[PDB]
Amino acid sequence: SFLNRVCGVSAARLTPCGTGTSTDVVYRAFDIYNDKVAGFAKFLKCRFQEKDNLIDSYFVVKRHTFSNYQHEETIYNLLKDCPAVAKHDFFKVPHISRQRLTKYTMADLVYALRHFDEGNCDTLKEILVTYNCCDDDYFNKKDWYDFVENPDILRVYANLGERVRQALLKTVQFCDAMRNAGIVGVLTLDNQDLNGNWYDFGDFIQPGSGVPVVDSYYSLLMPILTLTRALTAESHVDTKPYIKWDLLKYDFTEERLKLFDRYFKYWDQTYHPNCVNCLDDRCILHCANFNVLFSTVFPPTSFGPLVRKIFVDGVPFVVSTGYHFRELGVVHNQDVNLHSFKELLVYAADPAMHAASGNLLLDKRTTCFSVAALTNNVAFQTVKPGNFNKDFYDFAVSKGFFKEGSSVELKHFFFAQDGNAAISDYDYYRYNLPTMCDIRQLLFVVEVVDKYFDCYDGGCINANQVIVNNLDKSAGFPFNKWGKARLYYDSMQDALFAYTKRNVIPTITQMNLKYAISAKNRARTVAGVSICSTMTNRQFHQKLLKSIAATRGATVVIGTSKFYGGWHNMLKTVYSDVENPHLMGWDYPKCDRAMPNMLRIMASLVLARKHTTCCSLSHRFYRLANECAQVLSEMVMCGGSLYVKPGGTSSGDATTAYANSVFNICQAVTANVNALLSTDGNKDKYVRNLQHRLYECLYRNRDVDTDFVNEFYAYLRKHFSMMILSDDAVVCFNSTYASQGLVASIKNFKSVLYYQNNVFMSEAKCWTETDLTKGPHEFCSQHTMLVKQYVYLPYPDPSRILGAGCFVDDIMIERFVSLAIDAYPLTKHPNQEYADVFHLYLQYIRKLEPEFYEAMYTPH
Amino acid sequence: NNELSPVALRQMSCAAGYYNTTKGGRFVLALLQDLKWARFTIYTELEPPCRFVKYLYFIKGLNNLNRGMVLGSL
Amino acid sequence: KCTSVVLLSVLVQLHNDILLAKDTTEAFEKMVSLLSV
Amino acid sequence: AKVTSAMQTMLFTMLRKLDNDALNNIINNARDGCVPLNIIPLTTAAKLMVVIPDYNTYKNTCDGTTFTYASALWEIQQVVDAKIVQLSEISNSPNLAWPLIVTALRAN
Amino acid sequence: TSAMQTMLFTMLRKLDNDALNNIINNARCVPLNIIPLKLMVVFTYASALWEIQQVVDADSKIVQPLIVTAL
Ligand SMILES: [Mn+2]
Ligand SMILES: [Zn+2]
Ligand SMILES: [Zn+2]
Repeated sequence: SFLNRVCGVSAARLTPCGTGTSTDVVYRAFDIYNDKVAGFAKFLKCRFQEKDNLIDSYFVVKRHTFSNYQHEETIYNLLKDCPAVAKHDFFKVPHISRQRLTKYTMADLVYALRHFDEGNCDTLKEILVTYNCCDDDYFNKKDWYDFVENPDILRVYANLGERVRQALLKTVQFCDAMRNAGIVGVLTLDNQDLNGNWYDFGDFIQPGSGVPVVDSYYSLLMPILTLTRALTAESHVDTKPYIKWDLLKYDFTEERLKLFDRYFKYWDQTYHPNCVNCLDDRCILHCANFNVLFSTVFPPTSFGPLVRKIFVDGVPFVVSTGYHFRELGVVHNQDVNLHSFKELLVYAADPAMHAASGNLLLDKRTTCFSVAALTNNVAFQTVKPGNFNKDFYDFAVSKGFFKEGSSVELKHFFFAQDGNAAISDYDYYRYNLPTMCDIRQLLFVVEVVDKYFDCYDGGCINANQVIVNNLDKSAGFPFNKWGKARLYYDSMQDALFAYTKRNVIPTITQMNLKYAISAKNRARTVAGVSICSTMTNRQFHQKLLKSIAATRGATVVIGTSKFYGGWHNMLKTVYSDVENPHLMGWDYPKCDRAMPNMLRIMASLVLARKHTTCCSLSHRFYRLANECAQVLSEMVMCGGSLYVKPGGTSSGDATTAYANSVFNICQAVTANVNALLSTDGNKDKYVRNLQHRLYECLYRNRDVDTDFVNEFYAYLRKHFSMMILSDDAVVCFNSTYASQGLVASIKNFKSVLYYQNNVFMSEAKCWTETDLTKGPHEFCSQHTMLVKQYVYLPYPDPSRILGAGCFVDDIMIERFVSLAIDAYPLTKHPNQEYADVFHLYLQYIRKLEPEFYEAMYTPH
Repeated sequence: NNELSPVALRQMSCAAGYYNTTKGGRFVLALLQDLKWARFTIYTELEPPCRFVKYLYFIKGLNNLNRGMVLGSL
Repeated sequence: KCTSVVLLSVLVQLHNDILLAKDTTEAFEKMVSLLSV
Repeated sequence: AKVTSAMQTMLFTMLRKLDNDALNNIINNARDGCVPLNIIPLTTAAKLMVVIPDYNTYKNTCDGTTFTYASALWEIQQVVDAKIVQLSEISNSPNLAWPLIVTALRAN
Repeated sequence: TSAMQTMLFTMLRKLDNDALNNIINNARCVPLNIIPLKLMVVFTYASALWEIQQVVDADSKIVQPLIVTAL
């Protein structure tokens, strides 16, 4: 009779899914915070299903207390009007019966997409198939989950966009209903089925002055909005033709505000469609997080530099007088004159006239948006093959090398590339997709990363303080035509930097093909950022860069020469103090072509927090806008035609290494945050209190709490050490904690990368060494061997050494001396063939003293 | 089980013309007639009364979570 | 290999050596000879 | 000083191709004289270049002597490969280089 | 500009593979296109057996410096 009663007058075609009247525990996701525990994890919870064949619609019954029963009944009776509330049913012991709820709640979907694990990802497959997003047979195509391979997974995911949008609209309706009904409460993901309805009003409070706390909800749900393209239905007229947006329209500010009010009505924080109105860098990040989502509706031709026709001596040009970022909104210059050296420099770098006075182009080889050809015929570039060194190969074979089965064998070669290789390489930018970040979590992580970077000092400097190295380097597209950076630095600069704080200067960068030895035939590219960008980025950052490059014992070891025992000191430092020391590493799949825009902007902002005294807010904002327009969404001249670069790091700017270090530290910190919050707190006391206060500072506080920031920094420095160099890290983490999940494991890094970088990190490309006596397996393409002199030594791969020796490009012995210096530590390797490698080089060098090559490892 | 505000704070007396005791400096949320300005020395301007004959006062520039703590405790 | 054949599509003895190789470092000197000519 | 003279000469000689008449109308049609840089060539270009990977794309894009792109009408006037190519040759696909450059012009 | 070719020839004769030697000696019969795995040759070749389907002579006349075709 219970099954009959649970469905009174609404198509009671149900089938039991539990055990009679007994409840039905399940391993679902939840968001718990009540004065004992706080996090986003899975917990063990009388569910029924409706038969159409069966369809996903369930009657989730519960048993509660009379107090909660009446408390929920009153609020439901006061909220039944809105259509975004799941039809409830109350009767009696108290039983509350929901109706027509989906199998899985939004919380389960978000957790599955944020804690992905191919080993156990059944829930994600079930969700995908249940809503016709794909077909079950799609999962027999192993490697389906990857993003870099099988890009059709994006199409498969995008089938949930309509469901996500409907959920957002119903949530806004529910918030309006509560506010009009005078109910105050907190809004959580785990109380909304995938259809959009709501339930579980057991912790609300009681007209016209209600206020729901909806910060955690949107903050946690944000990442799933750019993944499933929830706002792709806003480009239609109202199954309809695309909106015929006027080509000349570029403001969209009113549309931005309308979208914000339609979907983020109750986000009780000022939103500035133009980020120039922001009060602090935290506000800039908060507003850019929304601009990222809202930029995926408007036509892609609106973005880019905004040009206005100005006149000089009656000669009309077409130059940019602003820019339209997808993140920082519209930005209008300030020192602009409509009538009339540095002027030439700013004007030439502008893509305005270059794209205006060029032939239209439609490249069908790639998918990246094109702009305009700069010539009549496209250009095809080729890469020559290596240059065999007969003498060295004969010398090596004479010494009994390369015998069948020998451990050392050539594996590194100069590979040759055909004509259409540069464009194929550039087309790899298709891996950079829009990404919405958890804004509150990112706002905590930025503070923690700044605390990491607190040991350094710096600020803006003049043109007589910047140190310039490698003056002979490519300048930029219009600039490489007549010289390199040396010519420009020898001509002028301070005013240009001052002007750079009051305007925006878009620039163009060339993407060539590099010619270097590697173990894979994939083409590799080197980009040269325009001189007008590096000139100012140096003045902005060089003090801090040199401060980090000359600091010893820090978390980032950039610039720490491994000679003279440096490796030993670094290894001891990372092994400062850990109860159960271990080691761990990882590799980022396509770091420079997949890291989202928000993380790069955050890194740039963090690197600029040294200017609280030298610069005001507006100057820093225009510096950020310059950086974003110049090294994030720049225009790239690949071949002989211009393309718009969707994102990713620029491999030519001097701040790529340190920005990557900031991004890596942010990834590690967020991995720790997810591991600690996702750890079931109910299962020690200090750690539980620390995670409670971590959750409070993330999703309850609205301002910095320096005390807890310091506490968490110390906690990580103690129980989770790390040694960071751009896109290359080593860890020394308390093994027992990681086993208990109190620090960042490797699956945590996997999931973080999956849901925040749109890539997949293969577990075969990351290692773990449990015996500290043998240090990290691989770091900076180096290996470590514990020898007696007892110290650690860096020894490379013998195959790479032999390959580099055999094939040397055109244009001497210094290369062999360097190889021997890097090869001396092999002498102490247990293997005999490895030891023979160093002697071969020494014997060969004489044909052209081990004490000299030993002196570079005794610390003095 | 995300609770609104457990272990809610208590009453306090303030000069005028509910506290949130933060170790990094005391901060008053709401002072439970029209009193446009309140003083504590620091001035804290107040919002229009919330009739319910007592009245409640909110400081302009208050988020939607603190209003939950203030209204939930009341 | 693909470079020695593709690079000819735009530009006979050096086909057989490159595909029928078991150790690698022989073909990687063939491609330079064709490219120079 | 050499860079200064070369820089401006590149600017001057690069303005004569701007087509002021066709550009003035589109600029003046703007609300405040600001237009996105992307749509400048899209609507004030006297030539189009189409790089094609193979014949399958050629069938769906440049079939015939006139093709419409950018909500306009273009007529092919020349085809090139990685050497001139006659439109009768394209059909025989393996005998042609992949990157065909189908230039065109705008039809008034 | 002969050092590269002499080095290449010495390396080839050092390899000592019959398939390579056969075609190298024949050149001193030359192909007209890339050897597949149909072939045009100015039947055993390159240590492989080819079945002949059609032949041509100097004046481009089929015959039951000539031109040989095989699969
Ligand atoms: Mn619930
Ligand atoms: Zn803002
Ligand atoms: Zn500054």
